[PDB]
Amino acid sequence: NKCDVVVVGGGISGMAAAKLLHDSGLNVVVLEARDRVGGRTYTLRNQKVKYVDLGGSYVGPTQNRILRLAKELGLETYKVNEVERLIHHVKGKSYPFRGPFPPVWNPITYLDHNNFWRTMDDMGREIPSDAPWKAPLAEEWDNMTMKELLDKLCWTESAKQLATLFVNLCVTAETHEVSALWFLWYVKQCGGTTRIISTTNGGQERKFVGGSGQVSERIMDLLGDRVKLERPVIYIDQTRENVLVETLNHEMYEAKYVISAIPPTLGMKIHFNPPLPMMRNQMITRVPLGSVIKCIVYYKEPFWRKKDYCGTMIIDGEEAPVAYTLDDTKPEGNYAAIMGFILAHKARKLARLTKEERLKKLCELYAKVLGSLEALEPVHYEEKNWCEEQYSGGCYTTYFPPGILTQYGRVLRQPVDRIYFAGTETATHWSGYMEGAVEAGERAAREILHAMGKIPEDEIWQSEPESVDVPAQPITTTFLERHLPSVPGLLRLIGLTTI
Amino acid sequence: NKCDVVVVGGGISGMAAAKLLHDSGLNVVVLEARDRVGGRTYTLRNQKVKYVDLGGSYVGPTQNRILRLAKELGLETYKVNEVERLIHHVKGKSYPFRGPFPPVWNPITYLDHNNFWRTMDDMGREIPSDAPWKAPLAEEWDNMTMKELLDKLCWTESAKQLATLFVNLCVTAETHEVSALWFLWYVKQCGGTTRIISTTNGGQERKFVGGSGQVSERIMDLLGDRVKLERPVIYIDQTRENVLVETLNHEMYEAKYVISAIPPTLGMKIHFNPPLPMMRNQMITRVPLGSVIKCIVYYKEPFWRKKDYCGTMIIDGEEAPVAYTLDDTKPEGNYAAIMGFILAHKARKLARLTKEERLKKLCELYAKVLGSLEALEPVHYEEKNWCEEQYSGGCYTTYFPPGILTQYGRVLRQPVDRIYFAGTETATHWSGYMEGAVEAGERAAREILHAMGKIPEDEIWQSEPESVDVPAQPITTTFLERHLPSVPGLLRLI
Ligand SMILES: *[C]C1=C([C])[C]=C2C(=[C]1)N([C][C]([O])[C]([O])[C]([O])[C]OP([O])(=O)OP([O])(=O)O[C][C]1O[C](N3[C]=NC4=C3N=[C]N=C4[N])[C]([O])[C]1[O])C1=NC(=O)[N]C(=O)C1=N2/[C]=[C]/[C][N][C]1[C][C]C2=C1[C]=[C][C]=[C]2
Ligand SMILES: *[C]C1=C([C])[C]=C2C(=[C]1)N([C][C]([O])[C]([O])[C]([O])[C]OP([O])(=O)OP([O])(=O)O[C][C]1O[C](N3[C]=NC4=C3N=[C]N=C4[N])[C]([O])[C]1[O])C1=NC(=O)[N]C(=O)C1=N2/[C]=[C]/[C][N][C]1[C][C]C2=C1[C]=[C][C]=[C]2
Ligand SMILES: CCCCCCCCCCCC[N+](C)(C)CCCS(=O)(=O)O
Ligand SMILES: c1ccc2oc(-c3ncc[nH]3)cc2c1
Ligand SMILES: c1ccc2oc(-c3ncc[nH]3)cc2c1
Repeated sequence: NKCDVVVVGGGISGMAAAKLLHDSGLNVVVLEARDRVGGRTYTLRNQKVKYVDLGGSYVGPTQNRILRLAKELGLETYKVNEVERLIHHVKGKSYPFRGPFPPVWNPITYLDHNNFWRTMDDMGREIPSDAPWKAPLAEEWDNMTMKELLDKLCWTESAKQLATLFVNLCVTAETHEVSALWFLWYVKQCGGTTRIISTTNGGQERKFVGGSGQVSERIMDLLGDRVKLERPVIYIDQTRENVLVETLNHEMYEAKYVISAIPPTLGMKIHFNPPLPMMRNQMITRVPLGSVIKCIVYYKEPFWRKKDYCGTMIIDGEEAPVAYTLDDTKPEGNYAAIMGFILAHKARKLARLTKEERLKKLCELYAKVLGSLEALEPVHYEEKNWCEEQYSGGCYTTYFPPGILTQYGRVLRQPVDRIYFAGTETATHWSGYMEGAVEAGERAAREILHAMGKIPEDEIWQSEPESVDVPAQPITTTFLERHLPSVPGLLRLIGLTTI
Repeated sequence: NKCDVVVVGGGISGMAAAKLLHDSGLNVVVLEARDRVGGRTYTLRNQKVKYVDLGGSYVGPTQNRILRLAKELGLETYKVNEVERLIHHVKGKSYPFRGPFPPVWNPITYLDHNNFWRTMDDMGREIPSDAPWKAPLAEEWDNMTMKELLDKLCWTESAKQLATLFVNLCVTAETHEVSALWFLWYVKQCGGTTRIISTTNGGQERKFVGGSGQVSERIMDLLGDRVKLERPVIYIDQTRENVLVETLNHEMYEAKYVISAIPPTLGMKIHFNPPLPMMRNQMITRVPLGSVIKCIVYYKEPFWRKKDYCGTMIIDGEEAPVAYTLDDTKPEGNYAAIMGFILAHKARKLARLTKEERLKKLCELYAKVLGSLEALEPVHYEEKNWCEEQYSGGCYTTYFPPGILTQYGRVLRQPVDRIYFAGTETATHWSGYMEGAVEAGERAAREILHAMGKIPEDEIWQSEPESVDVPAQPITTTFLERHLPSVPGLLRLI
């Protein structure tokens, strides 16, 4: 089977690459391991739920590429519910609030909290989005975990605990598992702490009507039979004039170039000839994905709205199986549902239970957090544990442990002869997200267009017009937020005065 | 085609497993990815070196299983040269010394150094060899890197620089890359700090005459055509009556049981049907191997001996490519040579250079440390960079980043239906060494004999009698080693 480009992987990244290549007149083939396209996006359809996203789902302002792609495919978005109050549940009690952060009243504690978020963003501006290893203190920040950085920065337990929950929620890993340099890069390349955490004006603002899985499905429709399902790639041979790509079900494909659009560590599932160079060879053993179970509990009505709760809950505590939820009710107001994430070590701990026992524990938690016995009367339940996926490795994305990003980072998207690398991990804006997948898939496709002499070099990286449907408000601070001292800053001032 | 047990991997561990099963009367096939056996051991032969070990090489007292296996195969050991003085090279100067640790003269520094070694051994006494996630402080120690532990414990830069070299040399990874729990288990399961670092009476005491690659080659000689080279395994299907194992060159093997005798992460190279359970599926993406180039510079004579140096050098500082060396001269006094390890980030850094550029750097360093122009005149050079090996992933062994050993560690040896797990990573004594490979391969082999009803449960794990050729002497401490206070302890008395 002969073509111009073989794309390995039919998730969003590979489908976007294939689409770009196909629209340019090339012959592409997509080799997908599963019986479906979409990868870490998956939309379940049945009569009880109508449709529901079990993997990637949320899109928001500044994610202009996935928005343009989805629009061009005939899809619409709608807004996640944030009309009523959010809830911060901490030490067994719920405190309703509005805004990006639960209010903090103790003035010392307020100083510590304000300095925490501020400093994450301050450190982040030192870090180039396209080369995090070029930060001036890249080595010092990469040689520490997030846990060590939090221990040094937070002068109250309250700030340390909120921060810990933010890390677990952002990257589905524990603070002691991840590099400080990598996590700080990861937040900055999504636009910063406010953009990444928020619903209104942030990452979680919207969902696609009908599910995100339609993105990959509609591209598959346009490509017709160029997409080969149940073709896991086992072997890539670059020793001859054309590249040979072999599949597990005994098929051979021959091409000029290959795009690898799979998570970096799943490159281990492929035997290479000749062997990868040393740096990539080791890099793909060093970059695990996080751990998460996405759970959706359905109810007769969205009862929390009547208590003036929008359904967003930040839930702190070792005993809480779920640390964050959002209202997952359909835009029409039916199929009332709460979506929650079970994160990092709790995904591993609670996977031992049955589905019915996990549903029990979530309802009892929601009943307590919402102060509502109706939470004990679910009508349906769907869930997916991504830790068990042979062809994903986890979700949402790949994290870097201490020391890895500075030593091996520069190789993530470095071509290996005629293999180019897409996949959301190799993006520079919303890496980890469906937005990053589109950016990486189209950039890798244009690297190949450039190698064939079809476009000039300055067209490999291409900026994206802002969505007219999902405008981005800028992220602003107040004068007090900018200039209030940190806790040790204030202690320093007290020392000074006392002389 | 059809057999009783397929062994995936022909390193020491897979070979030891296959030999045990074959000696029991079972039909075994070994499927090996490479065009050779040995894996992380590799013995090169040519007229210039005669033979040289480019991977695993050293054996010593308490490693009784690899000693017994080798002896049975007709191999012999000889002693690594440690007659003359060792060298510590620090801030551009050489300090010769005798005994296990370089002397320290500043009294505060002496207290700090003594406390560091003693504390590593005290912590390890609380970590079970067969279950390190059961240490009373497993989570606390697992959630910190060795770098954090060293920042807490070491009150002097001198103790911290030496501890840092110790970690790099021991596990070919940076102190900030590795779990404190995991590292402290690793040293304790080799018999502690003195046992692991010593030449005389420790893990570097001896080498095999003719090279360690002969262990695997000689088992392959026994097994004949049961061993298949250039058979990378790609697919294992357990959904039927018999297990089906497929290779890259399109052959199909069928067995009642499988032994996986490869580094855990190389498990990623195989597609599984049904999918692996969740905890193993993620575990095998979380366990990289270290980074090392092993380099051997040959000379006309072992000239360091005329200066009363043994050729063992401990070399501190960023600028030194090699932090540790041993005399690699043959027992006969000929093929004079110095072996050095380029460790961790330096392996990655110096890999960009050419072979000749690395040779020149090593020779200029050894000239400075040994104080001899003769080091500038090498007659030959051999080296191997293990980071580049598709079917090893690095060397010496698999390290655990912070958080991983407690969450996933119990999954390493757990059977997956009819697949049993060997490989030095699953051993409980000298895991990470050739000794651990033998332990783990023989244990996995006997779990299958037990699954078949051939032996009882209490025969899965078997003790090994002590080698008469390489007996162990006790590790001792002095009264002052045991009771001198630490730096904060001396301070508390003030
Ligand atoms: C899983 C998940 C979840 C659960 C969730 C989420 C997610 C996920 N996300 C992420 C996404 O999804 C991603 O990024 C994407 O999807 C990616 O794409 P790509 O790159 O394409 O990749 P994939 O998909 O994986 O694909 C691949 C393919 O390939 C294949 N393979 C493999 N291997 C192989 C193959 N083939 C052949 N051969 C071989 N060998 C496979 O199968 C596939 O298909 C996200 N995203 C977004 O955007 N959104 C969302 O939502 C999401 N998610 C989450 C979120 C969260 N959020 C939260 C809330 C609150 C907060 C947060 C964060 C932060 C802060 C705050
Ligand atoms: C590399 C190396 C070096 C450089 C060095 C050293 C070493 C290494 N070591 C280690 C040893 O060698 C080990 O442990 C062993 O060998 C292991 O075994 P096993 O377990 O068996 O594994 P391997 O080998 O890898 O095997 C595997 C096999 O398989 C195969 N594959 C894969 N994949 C696959 C396959 N097949 C089929 N299919 C598939 N898919 C491969 O190919 C192979 O073959 C060591 N050891 C000992 O014992 N000794 C020595 O010497 C060694 N080394 C090191 C040492 C050092 N020392 C130092 C000095 C001073 C000091 C130290 C340390 C500490 C302290 C002080
Ligand atoms: C007589 C006066 C003695 C008071 C001296 C106070 C000692 C300070 C210990 C507080 C530790 C606070 N955390 C946040 C844990 C670490 C800060 C890291 S950093 O110090 O800013 O580098
Ligand atoms: C720490 C961890 C999770 C969090 O989610 C929010 C949030 N969600 C919607 C507006 N703010 C804020 C926040 C802070
Ligand atoms: C730190 C790093 C490497 C080291 O090697 C020794 C040594 N080798 C032979 C006897 N002691 C001691 C030592 C301490």
